[PDB]
Amino acid sequence: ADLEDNMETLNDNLKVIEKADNAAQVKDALTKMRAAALDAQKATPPKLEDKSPDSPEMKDFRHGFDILVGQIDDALKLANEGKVKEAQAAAEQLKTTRNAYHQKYR
Ligand code: HEM
Repeated sequence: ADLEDNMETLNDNLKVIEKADNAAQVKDALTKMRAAALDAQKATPPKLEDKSPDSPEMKDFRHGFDILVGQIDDALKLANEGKVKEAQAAAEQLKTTRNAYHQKYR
């Protein structure tokens, strides 16, 4: 999928997690976010199109998805342990990462 479509998928699932009633809904949503983040990681964002693919900026852009995947893994862990509300609260941290990386590259 392209970068924009993967961003919509992340947004779609963040909202599902916020309104979720059970662990399956939260687990499934985090699972789809993780796959979209990994798909997005291979893209070149518009703002960095004139930089080399291996530049410090492109490496930082890719690192933003490694942070996001780590945060999703932490929330997935809690949801799998039946700590649903804790997983939903943990998922809010993804917004900090979104905000910091959007600030830089969106
Ligand atoms: C849960 C985390 C995130 C959410 C919910 C999110 C959501 C979005 C949304 C809704 C858009 C608008 C475009 C569209 O999808 O139609 C967007 C754009 C974008 N996001 Fe994210 N994002 C997240 C994390 C990140 C991270 C971590 C990065 C960088 C590592 C990033 C980089 C970008 C870029 C570069 C654009 C602009 C793409 C373009 O103009 O084609 N996003 N994001």
